[PDB]
Amino acid sequence: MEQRVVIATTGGTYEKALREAWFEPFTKATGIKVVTVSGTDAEKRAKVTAMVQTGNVTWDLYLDGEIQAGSDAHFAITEDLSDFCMQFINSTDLLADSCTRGGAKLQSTSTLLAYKLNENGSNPQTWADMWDLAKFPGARSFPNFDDPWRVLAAALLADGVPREKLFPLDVDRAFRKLDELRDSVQVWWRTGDQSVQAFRNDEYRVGQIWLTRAKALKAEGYKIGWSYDGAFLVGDRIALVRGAPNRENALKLIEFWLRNPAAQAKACETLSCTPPSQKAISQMSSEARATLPSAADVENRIIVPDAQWINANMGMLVQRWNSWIR
Repeated sequence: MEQRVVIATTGGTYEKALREAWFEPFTKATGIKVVTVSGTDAEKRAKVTAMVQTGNVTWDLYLDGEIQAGSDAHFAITEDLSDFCMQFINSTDLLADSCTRGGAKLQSTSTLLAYKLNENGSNPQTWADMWDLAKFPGARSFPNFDDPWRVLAAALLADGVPREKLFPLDVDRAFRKLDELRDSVQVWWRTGDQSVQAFRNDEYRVGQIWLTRAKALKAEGYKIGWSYDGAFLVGDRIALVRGAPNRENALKLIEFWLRNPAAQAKACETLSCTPPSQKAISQMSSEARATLPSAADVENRIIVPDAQWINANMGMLVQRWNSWIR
């Protein structure tokens, strides 16, 4: 009779957008207070695990990447949402896999093909064009962070593998394709800042970067474009902590998000992400919509991760990549 919900986020700008669009409206509609806790994704994972081994569960919900939400490790410290998830098949508004075992989709971000606009107007539109140095010359750029699955999947799509037949990834073929391009890759960005600096300095003309960083360059006045063909849409899931103190209230907060396109659209206008609702995508301001994939791009051209495969082949991938990079 003094109801609350405790949710963990990365804090900052992300938390602020969620407070304005999701937490305060919820509290106003229900009377249930939303207590927010900040920390890194690794800190949060470790804090949930420690809480689950002790009986002392302080947190009800936490956000984490969909691939981590995801792993057997995640399922060991979180509740299976599968039963709760069934109630969201009353609508086809929500995009595919919006409610899984590991959690509900909050928002998704794109990793896509971005390019500097050339004078003749001929720009690369597919991953195959990124490999076409004849028609599209210049320096390439790919991320060089520990998991290469998106770099490997871009290579496979460039090599003519259709998106429906993409997973399981042919790792041997993906590396064979990467070798053809590897001499042209002048930028191996580890941070978003590096891919942004490299573009400002004109260190690359064709690259795989985050839509968030491509948007920021266009807003700074740079002659940048991007393509949604074979773009990787990866997001965060809202997970329910194993035996959360306020379990019921935590699920009301989840339902509030999934059933509210206005809440999703407001939060995703602020953060420049793709919400799970098709209504929320179309409901966003014209200016926001202009720099984001449409619902038809998401269902017909975007690549969605196979979390089961990525988690199972994770160790092998990191080993094989670090060795390939030398």
